Amino acid sequence: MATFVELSTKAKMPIVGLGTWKSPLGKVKEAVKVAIDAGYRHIDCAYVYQNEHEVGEAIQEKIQEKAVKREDLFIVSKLWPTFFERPLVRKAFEKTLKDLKLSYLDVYLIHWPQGFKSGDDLFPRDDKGNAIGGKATFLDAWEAMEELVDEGLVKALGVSNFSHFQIEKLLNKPGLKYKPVTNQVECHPYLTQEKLIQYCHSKGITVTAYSPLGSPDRPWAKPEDPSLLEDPKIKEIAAKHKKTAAQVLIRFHIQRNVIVIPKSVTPARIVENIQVFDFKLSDEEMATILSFNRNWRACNLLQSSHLEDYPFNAEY
Ligand SMILES: NC(=O)c1ccc[n+]([C@@H]2O[C@H](COP(=O)([O-])OP(=O)(O)OC[C@H]3O[C@@H](n4cnc5c(N)ncnc54)[C@H](OP(=O)(O)O)[C@@H]3O)[C@@H](O)[C@H]2O)c1
Ligand SMILES: O=C(O)COc1cc(Cl)ccc1C(=O)NCc1c(Br)cc(Br)cc1Br
Repeated sequence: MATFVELSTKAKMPIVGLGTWKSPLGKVKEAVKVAIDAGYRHIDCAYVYQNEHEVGEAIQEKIQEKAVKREDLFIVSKLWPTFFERPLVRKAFEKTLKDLKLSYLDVYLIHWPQGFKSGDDLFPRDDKGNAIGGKATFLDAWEAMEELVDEGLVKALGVSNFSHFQIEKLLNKPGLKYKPVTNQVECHPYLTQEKLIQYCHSKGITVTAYSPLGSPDRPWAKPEDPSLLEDPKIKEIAAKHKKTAAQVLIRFHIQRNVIVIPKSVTPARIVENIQVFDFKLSDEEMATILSFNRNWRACNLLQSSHLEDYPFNAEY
């Protein structure tokens, strides 16, 4: 259905994927089912979403009934930063893999570069809500994750919310076995990530755009916050193609060869979001969209700036 972006490992990563963050239990199973029916093959998951067990349900159902084969699915999950200590990496992964009911993952990502206090309290924080650091680093984590690849439990590794400084630190680590195949970051016309995408691509690293629609149901949304889907200039380009603004926002990444993972649990929208291979944004339209950059982050759950490898301070 979707076209593909070739990874450094020669694996083919479907350029549109289904997001699952905040997809509720009792909706996410049906969401995944609808998505596979609509041609989605790439599903973006995480330990921290606490819904992997229902995603696994849906995947197994579709495989059994022959709607799809495992080899054609592309499943991604993520290691949460309270599990950067070596033995916890394995255990967190195992729970993810067991929840998803799979024999391997296509990509396993470091979810966030900063280590938090180790353990099963996922959001350790002080009274004021600032995150509590842990000693284990993302390099400690990467070491344990490389084993998973050695064992064939994960086909490739990647990173998420890394600046070019953290990737350089990864790439320059002596004794590295495996390199990251993607860096999953917020990306949309208000945060176009030009310098980061350029850097990543120069190093044979793809980019995966999260929150492409500006994540409109984030509860921390203040009414003065910019709304991509309601943006007049975005809607103007959509109208020109008789498409929706969401479709334009998704197609934007495709034309930059950037993988994109819109989240939805609404069947019509899930279908809508992958109907993006029958129109093309013009060079001028792409240029206009690129000019919307505000360096605005929707997903800045911060209060971790005080810890060492904070990614959002750097220029890119
Ligand atoms: N690695 C990371 O740190 C990180 C951070 C954030 C997100 N992510 C990943 O990226 C995915 C996508 O980002 P996101 O979930 O933050 O937000 P998003 O995909 O930008 O937007 C999701 C919201 O948009 C709505 N929506 C979806 N399609 C729509 C359409 N065609 N028209 C109007 N509204 C539509 C959804 O509503 P309904 O669901 O009610 O249909 C939902 O409220 C996540 O699910 C997650 O897998 C990763
Ligand atoms: O990754 C996501 O989909 C959204 O983020 C989260 C979702 C859950 Cl259910 C729990 C935690 C997070 C989260 O904070 N993830 C990463 C993160 C981001 Br995005 C931004 C900042 Br600032 C810090 C962190 Br940690």
